[PDB]
Amino acid sequence: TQLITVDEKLDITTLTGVPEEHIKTRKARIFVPARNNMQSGVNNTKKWKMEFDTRERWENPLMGWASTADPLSNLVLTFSTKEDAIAFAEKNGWSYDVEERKVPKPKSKSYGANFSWNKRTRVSTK
Amino acid sequence: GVRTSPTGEKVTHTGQVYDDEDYRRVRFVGRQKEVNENFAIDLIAEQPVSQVGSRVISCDGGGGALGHPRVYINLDKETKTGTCGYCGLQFRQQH
Amino acid sequence: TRPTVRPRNDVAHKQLSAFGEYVAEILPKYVQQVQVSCFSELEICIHPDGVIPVLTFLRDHSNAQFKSLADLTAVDIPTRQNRFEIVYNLLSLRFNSRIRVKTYTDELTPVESSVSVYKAANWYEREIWDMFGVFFANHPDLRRILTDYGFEGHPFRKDFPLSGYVELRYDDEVKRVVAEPVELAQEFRKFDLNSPWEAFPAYRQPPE
Amino acid sequence: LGLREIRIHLCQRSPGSQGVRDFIEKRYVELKKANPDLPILIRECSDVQPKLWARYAFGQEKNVSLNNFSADQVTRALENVLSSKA
Amino acid sequence: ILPGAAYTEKSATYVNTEGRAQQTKVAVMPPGLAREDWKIIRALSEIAGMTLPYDTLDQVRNRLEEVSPNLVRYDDVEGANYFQQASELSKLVNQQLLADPLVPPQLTIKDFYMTDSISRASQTMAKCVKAVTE
Amino acid sequence: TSVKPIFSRDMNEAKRRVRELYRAWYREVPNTVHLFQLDISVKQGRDKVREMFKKNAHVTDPRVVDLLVIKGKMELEETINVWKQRTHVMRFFHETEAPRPKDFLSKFYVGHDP
Amino acid sequence: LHHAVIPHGKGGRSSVSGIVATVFGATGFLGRYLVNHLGRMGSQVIVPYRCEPYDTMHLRPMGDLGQIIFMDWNGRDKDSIRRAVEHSNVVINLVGREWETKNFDFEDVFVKIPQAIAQVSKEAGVEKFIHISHLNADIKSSSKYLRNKAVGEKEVRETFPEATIIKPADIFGREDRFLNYFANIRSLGKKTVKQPVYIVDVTKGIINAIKDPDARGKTFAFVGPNRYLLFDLVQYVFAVAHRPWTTRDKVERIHTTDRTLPHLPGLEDLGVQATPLELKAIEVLRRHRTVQPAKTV
Ligand SMILES: NC(=O)C1=CN([C@@H]2O[C@H](COP(=O)(O)OP(=O)(O)OC[C@H]3O[C@@H](n4cnc5c(N)ncnc54)[C@H](OP(=O)(O)O)[C@@H]3O)[C@@H](O)[C@H]2O)C=CC1
Ligand SMILES: [Zn+2]
Repeated sequence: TQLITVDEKLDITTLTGVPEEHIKTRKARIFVPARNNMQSGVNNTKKWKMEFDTRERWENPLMGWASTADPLSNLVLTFSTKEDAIAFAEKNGWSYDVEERKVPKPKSKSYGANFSWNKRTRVSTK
Repeated sequence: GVRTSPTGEKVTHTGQVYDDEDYRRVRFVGRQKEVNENFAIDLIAEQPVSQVGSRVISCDGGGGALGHPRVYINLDKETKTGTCGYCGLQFRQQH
Repeated sequence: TRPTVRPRNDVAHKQLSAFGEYVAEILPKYVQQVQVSCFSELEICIHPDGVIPVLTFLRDHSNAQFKSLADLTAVDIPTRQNRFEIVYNLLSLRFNSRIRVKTYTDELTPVESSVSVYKAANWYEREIWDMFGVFFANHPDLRRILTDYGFEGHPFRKDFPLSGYVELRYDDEVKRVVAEPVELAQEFRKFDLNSPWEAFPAYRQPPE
Repeated sequence: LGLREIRIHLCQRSPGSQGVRDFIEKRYVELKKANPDLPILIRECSDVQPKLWARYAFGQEKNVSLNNFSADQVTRALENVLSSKA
Repeated sequence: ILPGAAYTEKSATYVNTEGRAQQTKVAVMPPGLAREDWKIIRALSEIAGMTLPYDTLDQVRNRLEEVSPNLVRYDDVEGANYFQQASELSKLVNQQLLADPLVPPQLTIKDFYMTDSISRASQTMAKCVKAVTE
Repeated sequence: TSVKPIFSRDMNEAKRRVRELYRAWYREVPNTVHLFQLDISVKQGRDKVREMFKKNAHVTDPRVVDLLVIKGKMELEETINVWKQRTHVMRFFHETEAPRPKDFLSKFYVGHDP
Repeated sequence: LHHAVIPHGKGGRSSVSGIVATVFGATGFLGRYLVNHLGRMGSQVIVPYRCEPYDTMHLRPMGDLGQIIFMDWNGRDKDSIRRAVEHSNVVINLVGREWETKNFDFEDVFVKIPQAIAQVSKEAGVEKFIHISHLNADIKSSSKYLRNKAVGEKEVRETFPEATIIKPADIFGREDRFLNYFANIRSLGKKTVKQPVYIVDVTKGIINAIKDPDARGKTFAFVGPNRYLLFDLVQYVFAVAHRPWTTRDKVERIHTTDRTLPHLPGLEDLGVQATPLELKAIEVLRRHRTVQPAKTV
């Protein structure tokens, strides 16, 4: 035979060494990050990302530095598809919410539309 | 141009001073608050405005490759001087 | 493209492509891919049931003689369902060459220990237990090698945080070094550095 | 002490909400003319089952699933809700 | 005074003018002793002895789905039918139209910048008003 | 759904290995309290062993509990051979940590954590 | 309440507790564990020290960076006391000597110095003041220690009306002079009844008295859970320690019974459960080694 049959749900929460507070109180967010509107490049919209909810950052009394107690505050995971990220969240017991990929819908671009005869879409200058 | 709060604490060139009821003054008890008494905002005000006969001036902060990236400043406004963004030296078209 | 560009070695590329075909056709039961990088390194991606038959081949075969295990490595890639990528780096001193044998597992499937082929692997895959959590079956002494003795979790997994979950300090009440949940006086600042413009058009993946 | 609000949840396109849709297309106006000072909140959603929430006094909310009912069955359950006041 | 959280300080469902429910995310935490708003109301319910059946944000949103199931389906516009029934109900009272002209409260750019308590506390909105009033 | 096992074919062999690991820990606890000269009782350490075994009691996957048995044998091997110090054994007892707020109201009072 | 003194974090080492504490006498035995339990919350602990700075080194790993401020002080210098307490929101007093010295008697250590600390802390605007008396403090007591400590308690109560005054019975611990006294005496057995209190219970009581606003103006009696005779207590000490510097004031105080004050609250009204002697005496007396428990009353 040399193969067993496990029809249970895949769950590895007892093996990752993560404490209970950082499994059952965290909300993973699975999302394609939006394009920075400072820029027109789209290479950061290509993959799915899993992050977690932000916890408290407070002031260091000595220096004013951002003190944290969240170990998962810098954890950002990269996934190729939505379903891989959903499978990785379900495998680790992270309750998650998913935002759908927002691609821009295709535009209708006409350079001659800038110089029309009767339409409002003339440019007043160029 | 360092000044002093009513608590006696020196105010830095940022403007930072603790409140009177702030406990974090206890770190200076028996010790000193190290401030720098050369305020750059006052020291660049001491520099005179350079009268040049050109319309566009170039500043690199002096020293060539020991100053800042070389920038070009327009002097077409006559109300405002032409201030360098790196070193704060301000210029004026003489005409 | 002379002064600043790395020179391409076409002779070694042809020889490694030929030997990759050789290994792929001698062992078709386990060889899944064979590829050669543009800087001429041969990778033999195999099935994890053939860790021992492939590695014993390359170590013992007279046209291979990969007598040295240089390095043994896992790579956590969480977007794959078999997230761990076990990487063998082999050195043939006879033919003055190197090969890479790559395979895969998830957290729960064991990989067969290659101490029967390279005793050098005795610590390396043990480190793969410590850092990644990959279990190796029929290992002589499989335990942790680098982490602290009460350490929970496998650190080089990419869902494991950079700082851990615990930190130590001496406590004079209990007269003991103790572990507590980690609090950082300054948080590690995360830098999003990736440019939104495509850097390498040769590596472009096709869209959906 | 009394009924305070009624909440009717339903779908736009599901067949199980159809009679519930048949209740509101035909029989809501003379319901609302009968109970002017009663909020009867109709909430349509995408793929929900039909449902009838009745909040009574002091936060008590009873619930009646209206799945696969006709308009007359929704009428009888709603007039039981109105005559109940429990 | 019960100091609460702002929109950058909580994950929170807001529904726009077209019916689309949308959730914010916690960017920073509330300053000082201020807490999230339903946390304050739930703690007040527990102090008063009339404790509410929710403890986490997901249980609040299960309650919120119980009250209307479209407040948890985010970035979705749920269509609303029954214009004819509301038209029939609106004919009951013959309310009279006043003779006063329809004047919106925001006529120029002067009236735009300060509307709510965040904008009135904003020094940038103050400079915008001071810039447009001269 | 046909996967390669670790040691156990189903859950019965898995529970057998869990049970033998529990026997080994239960026998080992008085030796651990003696030679690490721990300031807990033997009953307190055995209650901690029962707690660490009941924490993972919700698992129905044979491979996952095989790895739990393997890691428990590793912890036992680090305990019997004196590889842990007293500190590593007493890290199971979170003794310097203040007790966490459990109900809603105390968690409301201390901060923002749910 | 000022913005820097609002609590933040999860109560760990880098957290903020909002406790700006001036612990007089932190270089001793109670101050050791008190500065430990304060600094592990993330409290600004001011340590005024009289001794060599070397003898303060153990206080330094007890908190985050800048959360322990060491400074000099004198018991007869009110300016140094004001220099230490003018930023604190709580002042704890722990100054004590079992023996009187050439420059300080019991009247100096228990009457003059606590009244000076409490008067300066009143006229500096310190919110909370904690005084540590002894359980057997009496004006008509046989020992000079307890007489002057009753006098100093009365003065602290009349110059800081909201002073949380705490009565420990006989504090045992690692660096104590109670079980380590009995294990190194190799005085006798009488009709003296004691209920010794554990030091971590005392420290939790002091910090819960800081955290409880209702503990202002109160008077607590930190007692152990089990009352023992003196003789079988000493026999239990010599039974655990595997055995077959003094003055007559200590002889009078060891043969002074721990009184019962039911009108005063104890450890339980601050939320602290008292740890019994038999769970900690092995931990205390393991150092003295080269067991049937004691009889309670
Ligand atoms: N078993 C116990 O410990 C019990 C103690 N108490 C009371 O609790 C208090 C603290 O106890 P404990 O820690 O055990 O005693 P310690 O003698 O161990 O500590 C006393 C502290 O006060 C300082 N101190 C002593 N004399 C002077 C002085 N003249 N001027 C300035 N500082 C001085 C010491 O500093 P330095 O090292 O510089 O001398 C030390 O830090 C005392 O008032 C004691 O009476 C009450 C019940 C039981
Ligand atoms: Zn310049």
